[PDB]
Amino acid sequence: TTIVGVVYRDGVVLGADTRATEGSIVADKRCRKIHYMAPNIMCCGAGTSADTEAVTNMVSSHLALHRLETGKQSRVLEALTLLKRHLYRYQGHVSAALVLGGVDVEGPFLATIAPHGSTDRLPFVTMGSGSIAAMAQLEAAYKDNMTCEEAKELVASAIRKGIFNDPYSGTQVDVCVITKDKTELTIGYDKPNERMYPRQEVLLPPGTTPVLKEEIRQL
Amino acid sequence: SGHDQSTDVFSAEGRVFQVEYAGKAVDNSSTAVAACCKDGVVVAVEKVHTSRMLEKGSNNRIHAVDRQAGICICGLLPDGRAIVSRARQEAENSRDIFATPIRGSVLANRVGEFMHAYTTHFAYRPFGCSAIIASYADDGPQLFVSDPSGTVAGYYGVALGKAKTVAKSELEKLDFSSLTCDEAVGKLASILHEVHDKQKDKLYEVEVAWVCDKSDRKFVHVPADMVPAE
Amino acid sequence: AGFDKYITVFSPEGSLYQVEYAFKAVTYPGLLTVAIRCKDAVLVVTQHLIPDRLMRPDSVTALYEVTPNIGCCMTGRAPDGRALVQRAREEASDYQYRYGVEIPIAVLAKRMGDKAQVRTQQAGLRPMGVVSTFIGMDQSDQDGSLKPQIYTVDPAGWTGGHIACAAGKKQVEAMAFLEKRQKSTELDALTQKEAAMIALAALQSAIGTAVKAKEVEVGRCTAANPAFQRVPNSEVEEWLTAVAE
Amino acid sequence: SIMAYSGGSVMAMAGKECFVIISDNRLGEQLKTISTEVPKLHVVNDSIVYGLTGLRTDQQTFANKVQFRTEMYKLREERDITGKAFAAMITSMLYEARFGPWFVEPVIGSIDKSTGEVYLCATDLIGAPCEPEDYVCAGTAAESLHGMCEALWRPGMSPEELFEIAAQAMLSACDRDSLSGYGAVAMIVTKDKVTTRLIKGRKD
Amino acid sequence: EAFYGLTTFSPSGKLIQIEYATTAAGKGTTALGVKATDGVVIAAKKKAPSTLVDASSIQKVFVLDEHVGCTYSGMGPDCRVLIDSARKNCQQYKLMYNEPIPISQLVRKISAIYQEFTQSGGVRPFGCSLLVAGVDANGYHLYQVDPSGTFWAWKATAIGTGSPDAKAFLEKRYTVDMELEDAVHTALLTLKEGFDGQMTSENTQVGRVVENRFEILSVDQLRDYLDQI
Amino acid sequence: SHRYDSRTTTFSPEGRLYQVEYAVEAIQQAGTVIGVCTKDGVVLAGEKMVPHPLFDSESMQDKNTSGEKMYKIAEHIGCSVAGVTSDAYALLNYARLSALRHQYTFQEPMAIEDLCRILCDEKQLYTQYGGVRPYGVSFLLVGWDRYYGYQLYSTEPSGDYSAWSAYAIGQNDQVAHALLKKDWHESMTLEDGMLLALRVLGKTMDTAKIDLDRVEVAVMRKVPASNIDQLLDPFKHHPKTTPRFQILTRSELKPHAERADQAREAEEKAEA
Amino acid sequence: SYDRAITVFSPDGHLFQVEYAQEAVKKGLAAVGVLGSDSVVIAVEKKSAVKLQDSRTIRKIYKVDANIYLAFAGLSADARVLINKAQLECQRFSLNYEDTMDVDMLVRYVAGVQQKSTQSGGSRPFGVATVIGGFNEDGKPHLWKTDPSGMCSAWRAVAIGRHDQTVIEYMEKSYKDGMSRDECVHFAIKSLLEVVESGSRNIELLVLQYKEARYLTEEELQKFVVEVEKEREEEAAAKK
Amino acid sequence: EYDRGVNTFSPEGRIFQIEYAVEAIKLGSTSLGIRTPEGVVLAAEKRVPSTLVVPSSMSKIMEVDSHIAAVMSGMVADARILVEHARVESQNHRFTYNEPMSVESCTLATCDLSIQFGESGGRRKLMSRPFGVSLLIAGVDEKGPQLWQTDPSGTHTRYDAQAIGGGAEAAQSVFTERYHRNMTLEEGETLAVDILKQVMEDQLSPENIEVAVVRADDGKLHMYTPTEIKAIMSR
Repeated sequence: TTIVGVVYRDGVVLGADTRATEGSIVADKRCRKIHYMAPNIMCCGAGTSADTEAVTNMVSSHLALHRLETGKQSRVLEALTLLKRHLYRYQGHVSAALVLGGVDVEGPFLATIAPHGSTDRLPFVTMGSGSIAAMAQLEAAYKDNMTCEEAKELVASAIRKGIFNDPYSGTQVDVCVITKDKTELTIGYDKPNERMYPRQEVLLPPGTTPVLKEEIRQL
Repeated sequence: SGHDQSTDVFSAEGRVFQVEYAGKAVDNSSTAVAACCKDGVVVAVEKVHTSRMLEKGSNNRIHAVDRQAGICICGLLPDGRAIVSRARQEAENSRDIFATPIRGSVLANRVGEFMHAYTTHFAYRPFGCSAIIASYADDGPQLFVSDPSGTVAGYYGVALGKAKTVAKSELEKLDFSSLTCDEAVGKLASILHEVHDKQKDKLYEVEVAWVCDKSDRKFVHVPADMVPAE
Repeated sequence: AGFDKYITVFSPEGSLYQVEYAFKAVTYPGLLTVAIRCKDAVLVVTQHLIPDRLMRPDSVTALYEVTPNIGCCMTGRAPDGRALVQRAREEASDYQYRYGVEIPIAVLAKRMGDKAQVRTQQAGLRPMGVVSTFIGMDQSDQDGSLKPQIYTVDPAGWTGGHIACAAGKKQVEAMAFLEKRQKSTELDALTQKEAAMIALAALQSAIGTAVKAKEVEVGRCTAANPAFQRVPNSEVEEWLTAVAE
Repeated sequence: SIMAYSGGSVMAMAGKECFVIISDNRLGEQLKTISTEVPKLHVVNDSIVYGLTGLRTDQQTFANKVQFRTEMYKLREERDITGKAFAAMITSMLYEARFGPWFVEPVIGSIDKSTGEVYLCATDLIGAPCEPEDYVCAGTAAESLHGMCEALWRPGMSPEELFEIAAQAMLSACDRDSLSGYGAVAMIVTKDKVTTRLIKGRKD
Repeated sequence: EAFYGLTTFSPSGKLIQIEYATTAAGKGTTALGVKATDGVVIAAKKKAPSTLVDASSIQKVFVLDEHVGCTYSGMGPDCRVLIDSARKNCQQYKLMYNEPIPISQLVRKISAIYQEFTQSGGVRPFGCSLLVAGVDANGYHLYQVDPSGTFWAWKATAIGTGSPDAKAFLEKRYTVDMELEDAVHTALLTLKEGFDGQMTSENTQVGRVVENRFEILSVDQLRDYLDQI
Repeated sequence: SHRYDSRTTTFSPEGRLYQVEYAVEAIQQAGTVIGVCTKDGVVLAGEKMVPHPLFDSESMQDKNTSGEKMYKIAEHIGCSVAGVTSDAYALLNYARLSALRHQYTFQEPMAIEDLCRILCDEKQLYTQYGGVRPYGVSFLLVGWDRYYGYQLYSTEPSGDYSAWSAYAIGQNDQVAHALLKKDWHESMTLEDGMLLALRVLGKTMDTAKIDLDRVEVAVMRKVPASNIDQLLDPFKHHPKTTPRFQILTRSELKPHAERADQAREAEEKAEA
Repeated sequence: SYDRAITVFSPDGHLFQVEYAQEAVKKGLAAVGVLGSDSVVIAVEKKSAVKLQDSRTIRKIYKVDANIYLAFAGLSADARVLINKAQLECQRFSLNYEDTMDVDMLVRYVAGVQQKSTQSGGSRPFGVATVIGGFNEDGKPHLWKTDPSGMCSAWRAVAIGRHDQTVIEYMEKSYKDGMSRDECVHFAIKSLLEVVESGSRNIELLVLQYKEARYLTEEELQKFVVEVEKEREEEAAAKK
Repeated sequence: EYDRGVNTFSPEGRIFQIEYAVEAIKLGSTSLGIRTPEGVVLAAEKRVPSTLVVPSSMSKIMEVDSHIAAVMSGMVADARILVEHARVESQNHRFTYNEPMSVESCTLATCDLSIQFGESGGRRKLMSRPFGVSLLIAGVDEKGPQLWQTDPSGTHTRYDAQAIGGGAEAAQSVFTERYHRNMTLEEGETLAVDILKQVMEDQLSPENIEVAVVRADDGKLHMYTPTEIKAIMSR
């Protein structure tokens, strides 16, 4: 898993890979790691997919309950506080490193939660296994007040560094852009590893696998 | 009817009868008086002995709550003991959790809050005692009063007990801006003897305490040879 | 079928008599408060009369600060209000501790109304005989500015926003004066001095005594300084002399 | 370890308007076949079918809990529990006991009756859901099944052809595994009908 | 802590406390709701106590989630409890089943609290009758719960003071093949017929659920229909 | 406070529990429902309220579990309720949970007499503890089990239950009693049982030419077993036929209604 | 939870709740159990055969243990909730001591429950009086009787239910010590029928021998009811 | 009637419930106890409800330990639970301190339960009413033969000759005389059986009553069988 987040001129840009490996074997090739938290708060997650989905869904329902109560849009500091409280209450057994990013009346906001509960608010953050190979790119190319196109090029490039140089990441680039009004989530922003050496479709004319006894049930 | 049997029943005119009945029991207790003298506080209470074999020092109503704060309970003595123990639990926490002496007004607020949690529930009865809290923290001398209703109020000079009106008419004519504790321990003590009737109770005695700079800002009982004889 | 009015039960015509008598406890102590909001600020004026002249004139109050940003006045049974504030304050800390932002004003009003509705349901508890008014300024969205807010919660829990509320003794005459004054001008366009003049004129119309400076305490929240704070007598005298004309 | 105690392997493949879920038959104790005639499949209604895998006692406990919950759902809500709701339900069930974990690894396949959309899912033992578009597989023969399927499967297979690939993959994958085998049982379910077929495997 | 029951059977077999509660739940403002093959319409009446009430903040049409609405008629403070528990039960369902909760289960869940308070210890029954409405996989729905706990699947109903005449009017102007805008018009029309003055965009509050969602009408959208009836 | 305690659970001077008697008198005003236990099925026929012109039906998929009067407790247990409506749902959910937990533990369908006891102990429990009103509701459970075939029990709002061959509860139930004990024989098929039901139902609410908007029928019989997938548990003997509780629509009662009124006019022409 | 004191003393020292339960017992169906030489029998009133009860049989003498049977009189639901407690206790005992529960220990436990009811908060007393018969593991037939007051006592021929004193004081002067197996079945009917209507279909009898308890069928009961009615009518012709 | 609670005080100071529970004692069977230098004797009338009861099941005299007997009166439904309590406490005192409990300690352990009545549960479950029974414990420990009495009050009192139950008024009359301090056990037998003869509506039969004796030198409880009571009546 490799998740990056970049604060640009107005809003934030989050990116992630798609490969999910279940113990040294690629289980799914197009898993989605950019969850939803609010109309203006997205949350990438790295580590154990179980906890990353569980805590995100928990606080995502809590925020919805809350904004139905108050009536205002939800603040990213509330989501960050809920997440960090829950994570610290379990002493890191809930192993989900999260990148939480949204837009408020206070401008963009992009923070990162370690699995132990500690938070940092930075201009750009990266988490996951290929977090060292992706950060290497952001340090080399992040200038202040980038336009949306530049932030998306930068996030795609920072992901393609973890895609190619890390074994536990790759096969695609998920890039979501959050602004004050909208939030557009493009799934296949870049697919470098293209579908080479086409399949041969081995042909087995139905019946070659012997069957002993069959009960068909019409409905 | 039955609208005056429990503390959780508003009368037809929005009065909680049980608390008025409680305050009626304080209106019939021994006299107390107190003065906040801009450099210290002086509380003085009347002790009505029902027996002439009682050792001096029995049924003392003035209890120390912290180093600097004290409570004089005019009214039912056992209930005053509960309030004194609660104030002691509140003052030891601020000295334990917050490493600081409890400010007088905060102590009065907490004592009132505790006195009021007994006039909301159907299973309790309101305290039959009014407290006089005399404190001298780093915010100056403070004199507060709490009624069985749970309402606190800060005074310059306060009077309680059966003889409360005529004993209050004495405190109007003191100055309270130039009044010093060293003379207030005489003034208030004489006020109680003037207001005290002696063809009802043959045995009575005045007990006075104070906290000012002379006592190192500590709530202690007056030196014995500082109260006028009568 | 005999009592119907000593606990929390419905009486034949469909009323909760304990919540109908708790409205007579607020109007009992003879106090009266008026809260108003201009374009940029919220003001709350209350009678603060100590007829006794041995009592510290700065000990008993009505204005409390629930949060650094939200204040309140408590009309009615004096101790009740105090207790209520504590509850509110508690709910702030929890909220402040659990979500990481300072508690909004509408959320505080809704929760303090709900807490009031719980007592009107169980038989044991006695309903709080106090009409609470929380004043503050909240973050307005899509522009970031601060908008003034006045919220009222009754013994029943009938929370509601306001443009100008009056509570306590002779509150109907005060509301009538405010309504008549509103039919001409636009309250959400007035400035702080005019608004305070209207509040003081309403209060002097409801009691008819031409109050002096030491009988009223005024608390204010301003877009400039967002904190709740009470204004000195040297400022209230300037509004009294101006109403005098 | 503990997940390879009872052996077993399940694998689901999606066709066009259909899907086939197939399981082995072996039940043993870490080397020694206890019985050779236990399938892994459970049908909840005419459009869902799931198969568990892991420890056998936890397979049975979890199947009882899932059946309890499904019958409870059909009573409270007067309708057949759909696929996605079923998968999310068992995901929550699995994550509840997160530090007392169940040792199952379920494999759900489902189809929309009128819509025609197929839906596969295969959670981890701690609840991580993983829904691909082609096929899922779990058990002792996971890697071998992955290898056979990623080579044999192609997008738009029809039922009578999808059954062929499913059978061949399961057989060739259980042949290279010591904790699976003894024939197989397959269920090919479409929008209109559900078919069960026992597949002759090595008696090895 | 008053663990005994307040409501008890009477010689005639009537939970007469529940009758008092159902009378108390019919004295509030008048609300109503109608159905149509395209959606449901709820319309309440924000009776302002005074011109100093900030009609923007008082609300009688509560969103329960992206697909369910509500409105009451009775004690507002009581209805807040049911709304607060209903939203929680609507979120707990999406948490465990990942699916918008169907209306029927929602009403069964909140009609289970009415009954739990009419049979608990030391509590009095609720005094508010809801009007739930919304969408699910099998169409549009409009239910109407009661203080006794019962619920009914109406097609066009009205609660509060002035209900026996509002429902009488609704009997006549309803049609089995009504489109959606017809429903908005008839709701506003039967509210006007019972309105004490003339309704403005800030004296009423309607919510119309359309094809996936509830979406309380704004002030301008609500106005666009008010000055067209 | 303790002075307003109604004291629901106390013995009156004549050993009678007032609250339970009041619950019984409350059920008497509810809707009459009758149930006849034949040899190849058991029928529950009740009357639901007059249909207002604006009532709607929840468009429920697979409408065989809950009608307006009759409900399903498990695959093989249906029930009918009389009394306070919204109170019956709590006990109905409890009974569903009970008849599902026994199947979770023993993996066998719970027999009617076990469940009928397990939800009457609950109804009694409130009559002895808690000091709150009792559940003022009465049941009619019908179902099938391998122990006694088609059963039919009846419940009181006091915890006692009794097995009946043909019973009736609600308005005018003393009438339906004298009418059902009048005509009921062991050798009565299912379709003749249903004829006995509607016939005595119309007589209890006094309707000639029985109506189809004010009546609800639910039959409990055995249909041939359906989802026998023997290839998925080769050592599990599935019975050849399973019981199925089924609630009757308008399309299938009208044939049984036109024969009920026809039997009415038959036994009416011969009154002179 | 709700634990207000319900059974409290009256200004005369009478537990009104217990007297009121013992009143609800008198309005029930009788039950006569007599003790023989080598078998104990119990007869129950079996309210009626209303031509509407299921043709399937349901018994009114409940098997509390493999050798201990019970017959109640009073409110039916509390009777069932007490029988269930007794059946749970027998099986817990024959799990903590491997030895079958004697009759007397079961009577003591049931009377303990009965009495604990009249001294607990928020609970009214059970309105049941029961007759408990059985054999120990060495023969020795025992017959006991409990009251809503909780006072258990061993008898030799007991009756409960309505018209209690009438049946007891009648069949106390006609009980011969050491009856035979067919004497008891005749002495149980002849005493019970002094209160029941002549209808022979409202009697349900049980005989209980060492390691064998069988219910007497309809024609078996008829053979004896005719003998009983003849003896009674002969006693009447002797009265006059 | 429930107007006044379970803990209200009468204007004369005695709690209502305990004043009523003491009145319920005079409705029960009478009982005796005579302490003597040779031993202690407990006599009681079973007062069977009918001639059919196997009387050995309604023994009014329960053994609490091999040297401690207890006779009761009033409602015998409760007294059984007091006796089980005394038995458990005595067996504990033998298990922990390895010696026979002292009679006064058994009486203390009995009153310690008999006081625990009230209505508000909260932390601990209480009895909703006092026990309507007045025990009478007798025993032999190193302090010689001892007879203690217990009321529903929770008030234990050591005696020399006491009577409880209905006919205790005239029993105290028979007590004030006919009783010196140093009688013989046979004299106690004669006196107790005479008292029973005097204050009972039934006719004194060897199966009618029950007598238990605890002798000092033997130090064991010795319940009498009907024939031994016949031997006493024949004197």
